[PDB]
Amino acid sequence: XVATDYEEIPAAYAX
Amino acid sequence: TFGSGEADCGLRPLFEKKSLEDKTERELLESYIDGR
Amino acid sequence: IVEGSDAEIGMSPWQVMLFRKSPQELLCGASLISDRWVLTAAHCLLYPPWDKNFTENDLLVRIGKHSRTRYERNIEKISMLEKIYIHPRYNWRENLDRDIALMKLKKPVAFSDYIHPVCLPDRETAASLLQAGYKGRVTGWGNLKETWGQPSVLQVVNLPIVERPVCKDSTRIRITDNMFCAGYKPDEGKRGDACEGDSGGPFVMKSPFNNRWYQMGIVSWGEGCDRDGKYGFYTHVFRLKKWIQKVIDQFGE
Ligand SMILES: *[C@@H]1O[C@H](CO)[C@@H](O)[C@H](O)C1NC(C)=O
Repeated sequence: XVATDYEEIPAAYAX
Repeated sequence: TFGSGEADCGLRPLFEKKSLEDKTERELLESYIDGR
Repeated sequence: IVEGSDAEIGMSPWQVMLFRKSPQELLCGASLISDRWVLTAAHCLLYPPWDKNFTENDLLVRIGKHSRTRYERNIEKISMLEKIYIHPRYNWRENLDRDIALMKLKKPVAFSDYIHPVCLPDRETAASLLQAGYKGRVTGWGNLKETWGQPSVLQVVNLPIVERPVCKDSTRIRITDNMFCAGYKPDEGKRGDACEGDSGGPFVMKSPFNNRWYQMGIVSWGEGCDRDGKYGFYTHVFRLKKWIQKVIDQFGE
């Protein structure tokens, strides 16, 4: 903690 | 697993294992009042 | 990482990416310490003040990465979590003392040129390397600036350990023995720090006696990023080694 677009993954990985 | 890691722990396949150094490791070494 | 550089390929093969299922997002850094165990900061998973409480099923682990947003086909390995363990005395109520957690993978991961575990320190290693002025190395995909942006590949920065008193004198938060601080002093004219996104990643050192890499710290907190007179704080792995040992010994390995 500081006190002040991802390529899709393959359908399996989830579950 | 349990401390001191694994038999092979902490030795990188692309550097230690082939005797290559990464671009900044020496900075570290030199800081320990001069590495191995 | 603020004021760091692009890592080289295979430079931190124990670097892990904690990844949010949905929305799909980068949650925090982490480290691979065996074929089935990952180490991170408790606060990456639990922080009631912000309503943060993740579960096994909520996350994914990505290992062997380099690129921040791409899915590295044939290079990266993705695993699912079997169980999460937070230290019983982790203190999120006040100072984040004991910010550490272990995650058991669903199935062991295989090692490769890009995936390899780091070692955990022994008392002697700790004693010999954890001294003010010695440098250690931080890695991660976190932000590049306090307000900026986000990097393309893994970033790296080398930082020196700081004398406890200076650490204490830089903040109002109360410091414990389970923590240490690191960064350059204002005079020093050399910068660098961890930032948002870096949390839970590894602070490592290389042993000059046996050539191995040891993880001495976990990125824990800071007040802003890279400010002058300020320092990053890290969980002191060795002082928590027993809890690690215990958990691994009792729930497999
Ligand atoms: C996180 O969420 C859990 C179950 O999935 C709990 O049982 C637990 O008490 C928790 N954290 C609390 C809110 O601090």
